[PDB]
Amino acid sequence: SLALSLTADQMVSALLDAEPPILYSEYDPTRPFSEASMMGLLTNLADRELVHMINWAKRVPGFVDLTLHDQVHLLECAWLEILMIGLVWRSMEHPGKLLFAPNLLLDRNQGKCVEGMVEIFDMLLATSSRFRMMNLQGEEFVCLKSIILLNSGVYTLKSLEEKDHIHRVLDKITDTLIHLMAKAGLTLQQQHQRLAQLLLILSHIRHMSNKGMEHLYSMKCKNVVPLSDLLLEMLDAHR
Amino acid sequence: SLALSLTADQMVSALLDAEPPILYSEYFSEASMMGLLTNLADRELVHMINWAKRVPGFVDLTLHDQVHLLECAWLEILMIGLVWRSMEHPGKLLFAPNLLLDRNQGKCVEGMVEIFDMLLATSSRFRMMNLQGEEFVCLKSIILLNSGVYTFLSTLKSLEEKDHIHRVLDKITDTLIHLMAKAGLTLQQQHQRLAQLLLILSHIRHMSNKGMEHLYSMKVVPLSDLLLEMLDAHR
Amino acid sequence: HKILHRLLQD
Amino acid sequence: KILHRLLQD
Ligand SMILES: Oc1ccc(-c2ccc(-c3ccc(O)cc3Cl)s2)c(Cl)c1
Ligand SMILES: Oc1ccc(-c2ccc(-c3ccc(O)cc3Cl)s2)c(Cl)c1
Repeated sequence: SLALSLTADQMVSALLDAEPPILYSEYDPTRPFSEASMMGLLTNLADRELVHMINWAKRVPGFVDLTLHDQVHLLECAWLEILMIGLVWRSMEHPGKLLFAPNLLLDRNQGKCVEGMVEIFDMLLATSSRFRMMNLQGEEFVCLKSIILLNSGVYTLKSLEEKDHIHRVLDKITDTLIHLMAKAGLTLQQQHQRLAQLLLILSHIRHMSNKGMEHLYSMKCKNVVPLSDLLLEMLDAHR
Repeated sequence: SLALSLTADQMVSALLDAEPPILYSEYFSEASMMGLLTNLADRELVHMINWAKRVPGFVDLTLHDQVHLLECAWLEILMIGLVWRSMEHPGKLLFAPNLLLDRNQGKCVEGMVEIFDMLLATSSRFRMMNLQGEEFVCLKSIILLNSGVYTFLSTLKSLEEKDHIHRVLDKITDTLIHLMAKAGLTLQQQHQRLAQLLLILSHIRHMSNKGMEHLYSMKVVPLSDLLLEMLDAHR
Repeated sequence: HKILHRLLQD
Repeated sequence: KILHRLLQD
């Protein structure tokens, strides 16, 4: 694959350019929030982000080398994780708040009306506070997000050599992460510590996603808010 | 704290010496099999607590924090242990030396055949990577300290607690690197293998979360009081 | 097919 | 809770 021939800087530049735009929500400041309306905003936003995620995924090195079935599986597994880490990333400079959208900056109190939102909110805030404490860089962020895409569903015949291909690309992103930290001037020991620190956060992002699915499907089973058929199919993938 | 003063070899030795024993199943229908797994898990939990207290840096924490970590990670710790001792048994899960199950047997209960396959895939991965025992005990200790450190809490004492855990975690990372360097791996190979090992913890987290769901909807026929309390921590 | 499986082409 | 008791004992 051509992806394996990419240098560290080529890997970084490719991921940076593949970055999806920051979308706006359909927030209406003329009316107060309800559980339905707030869920309406979040799910509408997520749906529009999904379209951009799919294109971003195609531009992640090694992803298009996979079969369509494998690409589907990886996105079905990681889509909420990817949405969350992006949310956490752009909320970094907003202590105590989550920037879902430039016109949707919320604190933990504003979504108390939504089922299970406060629980996930606190976990998201904690993740955001961690990235800020670690002074997470943009180049590190795009590496972590690509890792989530390739890793989250990798452990779920002939194409076992494509599982090999995924791991080789994951190894490339690992080299890239180290290369970034070395370029940042971190000592050799600080590099393998920070690498461990960043990757351990993925365990918590996975945790938040699974808890998120649990609440989303619950509200879906209560008809709280009409979901797009795409979003319905993403949810059913985890069920 | 003595944990921060330990050397890499001393860290390994301490973790190896703290390893819990391999228990037996007091030993089907759609109730017999479930009972064996839950009874086994309950008895392992008692030994897990002893092991946790011997994990360097864990006793430095408050009782409340120790409780929180174990409540969050107990199923993760049980799973990676199961996966570890199932390494040499492809397509089979070794819950106990007298309880070796294949995926067809796991179908005899509700919603485990999915979890069963994920555990097998994790086991196959460790076998593929040729995971070493010294590496395994490092990973399990990481799970204990990491899994619940973001659901902690302000209160500068709490920040002091979380910071201590991070220093111990960095120490275990140094230990992992030390083990790989001892094995003759190059610098690039060390970083890569470290990344490979830690990304698997994300899948172990996933398996636990799915496992928490099913065991919670199975709570009907008997879970122990301790196990019942451990489950109500995730709800 | 799945909408996702459709969008991964268009 | 029981986990409290076990951690102390
Ligand atoms: O860029 C985005 C857009 C939407 C979301 C969310 C969409 C739906 C959410 C939600 C609301 C309530 C709840 O209990 C659980 C979840 Cl995951 S959060 C996220 Cl995390 C990132
Ligand atoms: O060393 C052990 C002992 C027991 C277990 C288990 C105890 C109960 C399990 C279970 C059973 C049914 C189900 O649907 C889901 C799970 Cl996680 S698995 C594990 Cl993972 C490791």
